[PDB]
Parts: sequence; structure tokens; C-alpha cells
Amino acid sequence: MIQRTPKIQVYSRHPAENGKSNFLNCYVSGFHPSDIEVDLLKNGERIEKVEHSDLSFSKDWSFYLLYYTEFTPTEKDEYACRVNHVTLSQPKIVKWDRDM
Amino acid sequence: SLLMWITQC
Amino acid sequence: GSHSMRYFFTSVSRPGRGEPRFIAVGYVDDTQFVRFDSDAASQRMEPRAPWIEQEGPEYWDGETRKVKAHSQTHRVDLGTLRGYYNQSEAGSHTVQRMYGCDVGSDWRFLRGYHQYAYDGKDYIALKEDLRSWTAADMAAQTTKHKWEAAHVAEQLRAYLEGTCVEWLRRYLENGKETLQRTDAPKTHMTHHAVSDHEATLRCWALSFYPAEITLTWQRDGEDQTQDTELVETRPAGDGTFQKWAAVVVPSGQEQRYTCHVQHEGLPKPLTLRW
Repeated sequence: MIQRTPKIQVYSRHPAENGKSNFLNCYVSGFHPSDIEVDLLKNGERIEKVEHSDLSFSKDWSFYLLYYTEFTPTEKDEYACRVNHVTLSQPKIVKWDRDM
Repeated sequence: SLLMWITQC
Repeated sequence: GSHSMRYFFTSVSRPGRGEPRFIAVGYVDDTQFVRFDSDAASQRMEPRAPWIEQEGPEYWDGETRKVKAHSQTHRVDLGTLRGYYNQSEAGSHTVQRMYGCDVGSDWRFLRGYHQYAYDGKDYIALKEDLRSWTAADMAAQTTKHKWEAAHVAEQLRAYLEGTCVEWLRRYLENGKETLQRTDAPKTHMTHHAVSDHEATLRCWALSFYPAEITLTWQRDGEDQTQDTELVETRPAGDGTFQKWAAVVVPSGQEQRYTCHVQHEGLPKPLTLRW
């Protein structure tokens, strides 16, 4: 039974601009098995207006999913992605960096 | 369009 | 250019908790057009691309019926595979399947493929000639032998060299407006001081389609592939894709580096200098 830890990228659909609605994305890939928990955090607390694409996989059979939600980037509001997976002993958090 | 059926392994 | 239609299927067993979770998705190049999820309320193949609505009532009835048949096969197989590998009935296991076809710029058959995996590893695949099988191990051999006697290769070949191509063309036409479009990447470069004498240059590619792209750094015109960080091409969520590549360079020597962007949406590759 193999296991692959998930890669994570947090970013926005369009180039961030405070005050204007955008979409916060959390793309998790290269993991296996498929069972995975992903939450988008706003100032440490999870959002519930979250959605995700249908489960699919790459040529190496590793899975990938896109978790996203509409939002408006501000100067004081902090966002990130919380991912938990069997290969992870501790839920991994990846803060959203505007230049990445 | 999908295959009409996939045989069991 | 060239084109492909591909279906992806995933079944995860949940012994004693419920039916195995079954998720299927269909793609034309990098555009998903249908999906089926056993946990959804419709219990029907659903649309995921605007142009697929051009199909009629019988399309949805037929694809729903066929996709449920795939689910049923995956369900049986999970049991079969558990036995082959003498595993317990309590554990959760996975089955993944992918098949589809490729056509050239003239939309004629180029190649077909049908791959099957168990727990994330190759189990059995139809070779390039569409007449023979590559069996991963001893377990796969039994399936190989079964599938030869049942002439599975023949069924897949007929579908891959015919039906698959026929429908891919059809979808390509109905979705011409978007599927045959190429969104060249919007690109820019960021310069951010890192060390006291070093700077980081990040090359960005945004809003492009198809997802296929190449970002390469060069110094004095020579490829620099061992001081860089490349990210996995990612979906923007609006149909386009994104990617970036960076390199740490000696402050003051930035003018020596160039980022080369290759994407079919561009007449010729782009060269970017900070």
C-alpha cells in the first residue's frame, strides 16, 4: 500500500486587488489515497462557502483537487489552506502569499 | 461518449 | 492542433460504511465536460461544459446508463482484486481507470489507451498497438488471461479507433467556439531582494489554455536548470491555468537572465528580461 503526501498551492484566480471580489484557491495534488480534508481559513477560522472540483488524477495515478471560494482580499484579512491527510501527522497550513 | 460497458477484471 | 478525449474513473471501497465512492469525469483536452458522483442527488451523468448541453435527452439517458455500468464493474473488481491479493475485507482500497483517444490536426485517429490501476499502482494496461496487454504482476496475469479469452482488446480497439474519435470530433465541433481557442499567457516578472547580495526573479504565466506550457530560465542564453524553483501548472478555476518559475541570482547580474515561455497560443516563444 503506497502513500503520497499532498503538494499544496494557495493562490487567487485573478491578480489580487484589495476591495475587489476574487476567488481564493487551494490546489492539492500528488496525494494517495484519495481521502483528504481541506479547509480554507479566513483569519484562522474556516469558511463554509467552500467548494471543490470533481476528483481526478495524474498519469502517476496521484489525485488532485481544487478547493475554492469567492472572497474579497483586504489589507488586514489573512487567509490560508488547512490540509489533513493520512500521510500527515499534523494538519498542514499554507498561508496565502499574494506574490505566489 | 463512454464505452457501452467495461468487462470485469 | 492535436486533440484528445479522456475519461477518468475512481472507485474507493468503504466496507461496511456504504457503497464504494465512485467518481467519473470526462475531458476534451483540458476541458472537463461531464461528471458522475455516486454521492450526488441526480444519480445521472451531469454536464460540466456549456456546449455539452447541445446533446439531447437520449445522450443523458445513455451516458447515465453506461456510467452506472462502469460503477458496477468497479464494484465487482474491488472484491475480485481483494481476493487476488489476499487482503482483508475491512480495509479501504482504490481502483482507477483512464482511457481515451488522440486525434491529429485533421481530427483523425492517432492513438488510443486504456489503463487500470489498483491502490495507486499500475495493474494492467492496453499496449500501444491496442492488441496486447502489459500485466504488472502475477495478479494482473490472471486478468490478462481472462481478457484475452473474452477478446477485450478487440472491443476496446473498435471503440478507441471508432466511437471515441467520432464523438471527439462531434464535441470539438459543438464546442469550437471555446475548445479550439488558444489563450496565450499573460506574463510578467517580479524582482524581489532576498539576501544582501542576491535577488529573486519569478517568471509568471497566467490566464492561458491549454494547460501545456514551458517556462525555462537561461543565463547568457544557456539553460539554467539547477538553481530554480518550478511550480506545478495549476488551475485558475475559470478554465485557464497558471504557472511560475523562479531563480535566485547575484544582485547586479539580473540582466544576464532570461525567462522563455513556450505555449501554442504564442506565434513564437517569448523572451523576458527583468
